[PDB]
Amino acid sequence: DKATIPSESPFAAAEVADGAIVVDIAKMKYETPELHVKVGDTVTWINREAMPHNVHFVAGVLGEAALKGPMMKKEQAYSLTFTEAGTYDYHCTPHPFARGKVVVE
Ligand SMILES: [Cu+2]
Repeated sequence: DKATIPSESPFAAAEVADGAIVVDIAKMKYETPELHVKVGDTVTWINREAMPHNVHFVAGVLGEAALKGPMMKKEQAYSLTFTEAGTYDYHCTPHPFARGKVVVE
């Protein structure tokens, strides 16, 4: 895979690592729809609203299978550690109008 998953479960926003690279989700959108990170960086999404959201990378993007993240409730977080340079598009499973990408460089 081109990502590893610290926690299969969402976790609390206060449990996000110090100095984490955070993408907030609010207004049914990713607030940073294009994020550039380095190989080895961990990205953390944090849902800032009540409606549940996830991140979903279709098959072939981060690995052979789709990486369908867990649904995050308000003030829950989810992290992925990116291990290979490339451009990785994602969307929210129930809300596929909401799209983003991580560019790993
Ligand atoms: Cu959503």
